[PDB]
Amino acid sequence: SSSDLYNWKNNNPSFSEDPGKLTALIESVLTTHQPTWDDCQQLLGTLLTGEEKQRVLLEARKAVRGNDGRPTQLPNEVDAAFPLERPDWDYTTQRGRNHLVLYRQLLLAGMQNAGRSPTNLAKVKGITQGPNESPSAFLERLKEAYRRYTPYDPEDPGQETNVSMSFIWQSAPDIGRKLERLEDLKSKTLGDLVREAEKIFNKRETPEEREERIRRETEEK
Amino acid sequence: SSSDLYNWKNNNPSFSEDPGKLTALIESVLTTHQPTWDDCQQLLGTLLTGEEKQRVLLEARKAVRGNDGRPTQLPNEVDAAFPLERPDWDYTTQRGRNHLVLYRQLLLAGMQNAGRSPTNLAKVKGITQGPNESPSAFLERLKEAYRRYTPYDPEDPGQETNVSMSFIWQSAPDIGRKLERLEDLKSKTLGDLVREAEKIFNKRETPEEREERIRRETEEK
Amino acid sequence: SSSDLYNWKNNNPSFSEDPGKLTALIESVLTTHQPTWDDCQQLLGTLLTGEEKQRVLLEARKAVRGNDGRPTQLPNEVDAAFPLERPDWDYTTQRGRNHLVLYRQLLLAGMQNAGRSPTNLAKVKGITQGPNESPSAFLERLKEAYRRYTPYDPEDPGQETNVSMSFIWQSAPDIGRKLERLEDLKSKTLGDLVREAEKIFNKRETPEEREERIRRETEEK
Amino acid sequence: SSSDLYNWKNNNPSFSEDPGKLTALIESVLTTHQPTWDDCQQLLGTLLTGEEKQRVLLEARKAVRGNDGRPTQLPNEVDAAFPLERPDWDYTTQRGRNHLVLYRQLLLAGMQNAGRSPTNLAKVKGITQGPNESPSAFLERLKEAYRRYTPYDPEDPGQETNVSMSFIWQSAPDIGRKLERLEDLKSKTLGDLVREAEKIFNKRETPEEREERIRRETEEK
Repeated sequence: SSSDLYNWKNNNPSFSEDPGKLTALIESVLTTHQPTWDDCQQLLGTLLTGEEKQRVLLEARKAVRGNDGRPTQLPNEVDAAFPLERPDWDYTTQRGRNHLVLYRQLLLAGMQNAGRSPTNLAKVKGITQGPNESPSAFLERLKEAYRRYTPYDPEDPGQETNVSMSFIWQSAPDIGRKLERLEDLKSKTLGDLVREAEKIFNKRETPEEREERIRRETEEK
Repeated sequence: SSSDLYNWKNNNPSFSEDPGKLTALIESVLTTHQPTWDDCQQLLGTLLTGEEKQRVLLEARKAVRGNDGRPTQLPNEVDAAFPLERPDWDYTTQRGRNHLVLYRQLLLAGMQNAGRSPTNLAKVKGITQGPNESPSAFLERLKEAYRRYTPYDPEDPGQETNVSMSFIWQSAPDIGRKLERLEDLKSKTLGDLVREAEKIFNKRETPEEREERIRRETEEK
Repeated sequence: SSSDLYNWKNNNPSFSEDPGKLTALIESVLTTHQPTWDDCQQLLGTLLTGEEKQRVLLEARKAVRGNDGRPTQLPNEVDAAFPLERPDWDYTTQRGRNHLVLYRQLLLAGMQNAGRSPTNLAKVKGITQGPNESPSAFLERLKEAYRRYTPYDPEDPGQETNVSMSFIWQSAPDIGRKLERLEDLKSKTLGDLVREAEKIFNKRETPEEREERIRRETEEK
Repeated sequence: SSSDLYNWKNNNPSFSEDPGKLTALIESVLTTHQPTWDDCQQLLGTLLTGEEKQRVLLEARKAVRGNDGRPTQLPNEVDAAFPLERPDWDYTTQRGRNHLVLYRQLLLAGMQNAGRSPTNLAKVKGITQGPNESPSAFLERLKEAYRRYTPYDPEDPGQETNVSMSFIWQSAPDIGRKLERLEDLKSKTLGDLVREAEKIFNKRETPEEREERIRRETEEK
């Protein structure tokens, strides 16, 4: 029904604004509505701009795997899995159904990867600890940026040193300089670094603490 | 009607954003619409992402109880209560109806527990008293975090020392240091601690009080 | 129509968030739609959570009155007025209609009282005059909290000393200390107290007034 | 057989003395003997005193859940699940059998909760470290009291600060005073606290150590 298509469009941000929204909606519809190849063209054509759809389609074709489970750029294999022109898939046949299943899976992959927005290498670098922001709150914002703007899971054990380095570099300057000077820095987990940053953050100075220090200095000399 | 399903989706945050919203909507629908097992698959499939649904389904299976009222991980019992594949339940039979009742109850449990978001042990620690925030207002925010992000009821008598310790640790530093030094601290109720914190909060200094203190010091010397 | 029920739900906050919203909607519907007992179960079941509905139902049963106009906890009387299980009320009979009228009235009472949220004894105490807030503006916020979070009408003559005491206690500290010291304090109306607080609020000091005082002090010595 | 009933009674402590004993025996019998409602009355009537049985029965009725999986105090629902008077349950019917299953489950719940003995808030506070008792041995006794006399599992992550506070408060006075003074106390796990207490416990003084200190003081002056 065109009312469904337009409602989906109108109740969500554009793909470019926030890819997660439409991707999740389309992932759901791909299941509940079991769209054919033509139906998928209407979905994409209605919910995405020309430039977004193109990104998604190339990303979907890049997600095709050969029978050895590895990527393939062989035209015939790519075309057979994710055709750009109407295929002869017959939904009354197991053959047709299997192609439809795969097509939908690849379409989803395409959207997920096109959303990735080319490892937002700048959005992650732009997460800097605020002057009042606790180290744990800053770390959560930094992890959120990794999730949204990179393909790397900040909770993976293999990403720990990577997240740790961003955490040290992008902490407030006093904190970052002290974390950098920690003894056996290589041995510090992300949790260790947060605890060390908290010691600096919590055992610092405050306007009341500055008034107390000024009073103690005036009592001294 | 697909219009109902999509309306429910579009008028609520995602499950991940705020699990309470969709959980309450689904709890209601489970009653008013008396869904079958297939209907429940459409509900879940339409309102949740693939990753959310999975969490919910495993949480629902973890909520199954044996005839002795205790948890069970026995495949046959788990499968019989909360099947992952279409069951042969016939709604025209008391047997079918009872399974449907239980299934819906477990589905709800699954959502409630999946929402729990693994005892947000960080969200509770992140509630810190603001510099202008009264102790009672801070305590209410702290209790709200316990409710939303842990399975513990902050109003339970058995949670009092737990909430008390968070209250002391996460109060503004001047207040927390004084609460920690209270005589017979073990004997203080949560209400006592709030009253003691209020004494510090209210009998402190203000910019007008600082101007008065500076005037009194200038009158002194 | 399920569209009406779901529209009512989706266009309002939850009962817990703001009880007034749904209570007013349901009060209206109880009149325009003249619901039967089953209809009321759908209303409640759809618009309230399990925990909210329970609160409302117990509150409704607590609102039942005997023939002497007084509360009654006599099971038969409570059950007859507000049955928890489907009653045999026949809307084609004056008997059935009268029970329906009473049921709807009690349902409304239940919601009104369940909303009361147990005399939010903390929300009223949490209304504190802001540093720039006029005494009359503060008093209006304090009265709003009485209305929303207690069963007491702050405009009732019998509540005047009660509101007066909250007004004095929760005024800005300089104001509250002076109001407390007023001669013949017992004789002061709420209006008197507001006028006395205004004298303190308006005849105080300002940054321009502080600059003028500093200039006068520098001219003095 | 009355011999079984009296043997069970005579080979166990009373419910009041140690609820776990009879509860475990009855849980077993409820399974192996598949008792009817009347059989359960004989079990309870024979193994419990009048006052114990009453506690158990009210606790069992308090454990009844509605179809939404939540507690219910609706007379008809409570009565239907756990009747105080002989029900018409026919064990030759699936309907009768299901009620029997539920009844037995609720009976067990009732006993488990009646045993709880109202969160023995005093038994837990009464666990104090002995003068020769190691911190780990004391902690195990403290956890045992939580298990026996509260509904809280001392091994739950959400109970850690609660157990930690009891551990600090009820440690031997020298130990408790030092644990209270630990830097970053909020950051200490239960395991950390035990290790810190062990440092105090093991690096203290002994009668031989006192003789050595007296000899060193006599050598000094």
